[PDB]
Amino acid sequence: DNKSKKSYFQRFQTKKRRRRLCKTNYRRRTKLIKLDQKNVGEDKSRLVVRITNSKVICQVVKSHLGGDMVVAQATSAELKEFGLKVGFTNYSAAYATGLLCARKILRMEKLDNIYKPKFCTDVDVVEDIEGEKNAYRCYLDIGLSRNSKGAKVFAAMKGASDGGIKIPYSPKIFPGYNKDEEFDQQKLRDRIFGKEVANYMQLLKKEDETKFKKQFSEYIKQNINAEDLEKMYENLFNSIVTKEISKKEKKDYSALKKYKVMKLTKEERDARVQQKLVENN
Amino acid sequence: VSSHGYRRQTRNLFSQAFRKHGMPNTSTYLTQYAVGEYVDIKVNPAIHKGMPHKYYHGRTGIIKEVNRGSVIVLFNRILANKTVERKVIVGIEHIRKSKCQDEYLKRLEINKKIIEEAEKKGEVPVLFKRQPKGPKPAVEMLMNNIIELSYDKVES
Amino acid sequence: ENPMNKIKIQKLCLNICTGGGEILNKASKVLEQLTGQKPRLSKSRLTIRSFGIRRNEKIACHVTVRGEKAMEILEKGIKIKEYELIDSNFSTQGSFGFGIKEHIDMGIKYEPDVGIFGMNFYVVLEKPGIRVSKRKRVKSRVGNKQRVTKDEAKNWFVKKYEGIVLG
RNA sequence: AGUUACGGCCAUAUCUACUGAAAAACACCGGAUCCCGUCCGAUCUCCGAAGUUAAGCCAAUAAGAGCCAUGCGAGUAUUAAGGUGGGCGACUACUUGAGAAAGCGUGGUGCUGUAGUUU
RNA sequence: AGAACACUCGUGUAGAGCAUAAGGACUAAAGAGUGCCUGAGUGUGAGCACUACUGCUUGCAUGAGGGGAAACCCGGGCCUAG
Repeated sequence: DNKSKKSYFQRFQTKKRRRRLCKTNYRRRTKLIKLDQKNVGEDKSRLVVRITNSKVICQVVKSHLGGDMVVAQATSAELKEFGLKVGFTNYSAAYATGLLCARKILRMEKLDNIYKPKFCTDVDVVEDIEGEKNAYRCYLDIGLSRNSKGAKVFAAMKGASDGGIKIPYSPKIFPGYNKDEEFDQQKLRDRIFGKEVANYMQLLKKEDETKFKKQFSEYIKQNINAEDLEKMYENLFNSIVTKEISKKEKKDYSALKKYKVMKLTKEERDARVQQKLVENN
Repeated sequence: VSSHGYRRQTRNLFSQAFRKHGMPNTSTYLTQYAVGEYVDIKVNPAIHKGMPHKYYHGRTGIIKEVNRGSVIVLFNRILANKTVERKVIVGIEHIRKSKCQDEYLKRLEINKKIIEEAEKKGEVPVLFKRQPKGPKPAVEMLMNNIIELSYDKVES
Repeated sequence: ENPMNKIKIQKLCLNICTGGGEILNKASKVLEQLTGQKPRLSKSRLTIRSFGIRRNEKIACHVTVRGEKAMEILEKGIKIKEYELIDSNFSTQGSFGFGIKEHIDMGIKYEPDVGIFGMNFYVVLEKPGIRVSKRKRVKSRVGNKQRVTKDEAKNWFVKKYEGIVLG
């Protein structure tokens, strides 16, 4: 019925572009970014965490009039520099990426030597050291992803905290929480260092060795075993904190402009129509 | 007879324009305000807190005080044949920065150069005033290419 | 042949309608046996005196099955209908439906206090990629290449079960 | 030069048919042991790479519908000031000024900011 | 099983709803469901409607306050009467 009459089209109002594309929630964005008129010089940084089929992305972003500015970035695909061979979208790889992201920031601001790392041994928020500069402050932006206990977005967030950035959070969201009992932190540590997957690998070899090969082929190719994971992850964390990856080079891929298609001229378009009439008669 | 509620007679006012319904854009929230700026009121019907009374719609005033999400603006009004100042509270969603000072500020930037040189070299500024458009200018014309005009159109 | 681009079952829908009291409990126990699920009771949209229905009163129960279990039930039912269907039973959308009058033909033992009920079967066919229209982020309408058409649904039925589609 | 993450102005960006696409991505895709959620691992959450460019996203095409601009309509319709102008009225001519819309013709069919990646 | 019973697939700028006049407002909601709470807190200022009464907007301080991962919001009823 609706689309049968011209007036439908003439009266229609389009949503904003990133809404048509289902990428942004405007009601959430406005609450997150809106300016406080009395706190002049406050310049809130969002920590943006997004998870793709391939990789984990952390970005630190400041919202300015005209467009958001990226302060710093880190990606799970870069951990290949420190010898990560497998599971680039794993719970551990989320945590590692948040850790990396934090360090890069505190180095630029030169806070790095004041606020030291701390590998997952409590659930308190980061606290300003007396007689020194204040901690760098951020708030979490989870986008369109759901909040639930043990979601991978919160792993990256704990990574950043352990790395030295101040984020307010409640422990309600982590594995090892209990409704009316103290926090069981060994369960949390367990997941960070990969116990959850070791326990699955061990099970399948008893159940079905065919299915095992199908499920874990990539691991087999690296000769990794369930026993090796803790050493792997301890090394990975230390190396992130210790080393720094080489700078990126700039290159003109300008010549790939050969591949871009170009629209027809008016002169062509007209002749084409003319020919179409003559082909029909 | 008519009534006297707070939103009397606002059927035309306080309605959205064609194909412009919905909440405000980000630019509204990221604009910073300061005391002494001139600001201009235009109510957004979708926001129900911090609305001013409809007399003030489309009027321009001066910022007196700045709070978390609202502003206090000074206005003048005639009541009982006397002038009265009024202090109006408005939320930041219903205001836009006024353009009314634009030309004057440009002129001040030019004056600010001259007024310094006027101490060094002259004694008093030339001050660069505006002047209204004068008489029609003189013209020298080549006088080829004449066009004749006539009441040829009979207009039945 | 080109992988992807091959038909599958995505859903089988089963429903029993029995307006009244303990009948719905008696019914629900049947669905709970035919499939390893607990079915969802559904309520009357309007109030209709003649049919004996108040509004917001429960009137029917249904269950939706997917995966391997769907294949067993469909084979079990098309036998009861003797592999015979009419050109009326297929849609413009690539789906088809039929009915059964007697639940005991699906094999379960009688138990004279439980009773005899009929059942509706409805089947929905698909090709990969349909997720593009159901996921939260970047939701979009599918291409005409990846729909299932009326002819294809008939061809699949004939091929898979050797049934006869009457004009 | 494209893409991708986060954006700005919110159809020159919409809607309907068709067609293309080096690389790296983006996806569809393969499972449910756990955390989490369903009448239903469809959606949501977690653990994965055997396949595939068919789809989406991106780009082209159409005397396409719709949107945006401009010319014309047109000094036309309406209107401020004025006179011992006219008319039984209804209303209307003139003098000094301000000045449209619909239709219809012609052209367009997103532009840009910060970072990452790919000859 | 009928004009009108339950279940599905595709389209769907609101053609629906929003207790109670009329107008305005609202679309990953302010509508329909589901979870938790009693902020329908406590002191004390400044203002808007021709402003006394009344109604609403907004400042600072506090609670062994609430909801939410958090940014945020809440001292009655989406706004204009009771």
